[PDB]
Amino acid sequence: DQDNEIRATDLPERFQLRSIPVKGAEDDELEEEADWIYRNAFA
Amino acid sequence: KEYVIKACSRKLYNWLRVAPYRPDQQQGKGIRVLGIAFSSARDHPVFCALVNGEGEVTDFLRLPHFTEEREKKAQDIETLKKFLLNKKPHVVTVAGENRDAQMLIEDVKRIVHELDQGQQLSSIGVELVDNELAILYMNSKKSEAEFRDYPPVLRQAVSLARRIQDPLIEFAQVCSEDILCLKFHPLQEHVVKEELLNALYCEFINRVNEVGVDVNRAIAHPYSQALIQYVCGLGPRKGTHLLKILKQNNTRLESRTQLVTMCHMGPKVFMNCAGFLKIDTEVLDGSRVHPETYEWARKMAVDALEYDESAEDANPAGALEEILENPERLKDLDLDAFAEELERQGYGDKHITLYDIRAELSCRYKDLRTAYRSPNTEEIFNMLTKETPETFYIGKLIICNVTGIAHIGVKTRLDNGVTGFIPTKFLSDKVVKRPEERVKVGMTVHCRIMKIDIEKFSADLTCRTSDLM
RNA sequence: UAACCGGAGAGGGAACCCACU
Repeated sequence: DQDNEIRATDLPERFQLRSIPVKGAEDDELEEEADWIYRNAFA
Repeated sequence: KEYVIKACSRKLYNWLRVAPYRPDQQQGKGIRVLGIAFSSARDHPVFCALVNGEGEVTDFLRLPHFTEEREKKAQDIETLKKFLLNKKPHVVTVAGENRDAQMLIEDVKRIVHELDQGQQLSSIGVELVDNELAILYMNSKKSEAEFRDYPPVLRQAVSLARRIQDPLIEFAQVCSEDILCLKFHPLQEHVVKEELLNALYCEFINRVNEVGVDVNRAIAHPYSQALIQYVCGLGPRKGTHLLKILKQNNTRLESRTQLVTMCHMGPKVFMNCAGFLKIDTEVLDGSRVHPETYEWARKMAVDALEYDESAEDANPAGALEEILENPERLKDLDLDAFAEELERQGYGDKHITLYDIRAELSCRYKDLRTAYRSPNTEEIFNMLTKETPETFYIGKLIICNVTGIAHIGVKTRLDNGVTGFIPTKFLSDKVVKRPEERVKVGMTVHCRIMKIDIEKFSADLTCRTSDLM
């Protein structure tokens, strides 16, 4: 039913459950997300 | 919430630094662990469970005789002589309830050591083991499906034997839920524990990817099954599907690509788990060497002996097995030229990754678990008493029930079960008439603490009313 | 540096005869 997408995909199960709402991070978002994680990973 | 999860995760990482017992800290593989599980040690049935080093229960016995009886001091010694003569252990894992349980453990040690009752011809030390996870792993549903005839004392002895075998397999045999039944901080209930459960799962995945998992035990032993639920890329459904595949077609693993040759697992998912699946048998399939580094690890092993290759995957056996025996030559390999060849074939800066490839060629399937840590008194006290000395504080009033006089002193216990010795300075004697006016023998009396020496069976208890304020 | 015990409202009726104040 709902386990076929977990077991029959070419994506990891932990990787599926690590970006479940929106999957993947593109190339143009990569540097902006790196700078955002650099600003936000420092507190 | 962040610092509470950090304080909980520090205790989790401490508890996720597993250190089960091994033979001499290395006939047969493993140690024949005889776990003892007491119920009251007061003329109550105390159980023993001999589980071998392969991870399976082998024998069991009872012990309803103890030294209840007030004067027959060799009946427990005679019963332990007749039981240890009917058992072939290699390590004795004793639990603990009170300090009388420590005296019973000392009597068991006097029976084992003073008669060579550790192998029937040679003394083998009895190890003190805390019992907090085995008391909550004998009530689990997994321990209710290994046997349905015996009480929870035999399951507690079996849980102590399995914990002495491996604590990560116990953590890999409790659902995660069941991790939230072990408390490491007294403020983890007020905060949300969904991210705490995901951090516990992150630490379990970290431990499982550092140590590694064997697949030839997940199709034979049920205790060593359900280990793919914490592997990289293999979740609960993928681990259960892998176990169903390996138990439905009777599939065994002779290499790492057996789920790619038979179409059991995804290609990218298999490349994610190309350094987290290990088999007992190619030769670099029970290690972290991926299939894109097979002919580089084998090239560095051929270069580690100056042996000409026979189209090496297994054919140049002198360069491949003699390097698994001992490090043959590491001065014939140069990681600068290796990284330069990796920057023209392979296409990637692998210069310190080849140090890990060399470590896998030397001793593959290395375990990052720490060494076994023996109980050092505060670890013993916190284990058998379940109370730490940081909880008590100078300034608090505690009820103590006096039991015996030592010669003039006040020997009593607490409600938590800690033996406290109040000296004559508070009782108001040195050798003079004695402290009945201060406290009543047998009864319990509240007193203000002024010292914390619970490890050495000492407690400062002011019996004067002027010192309580 | 100790010490074993434990469970409680039962339960019927109809018919006839004898006797008491």
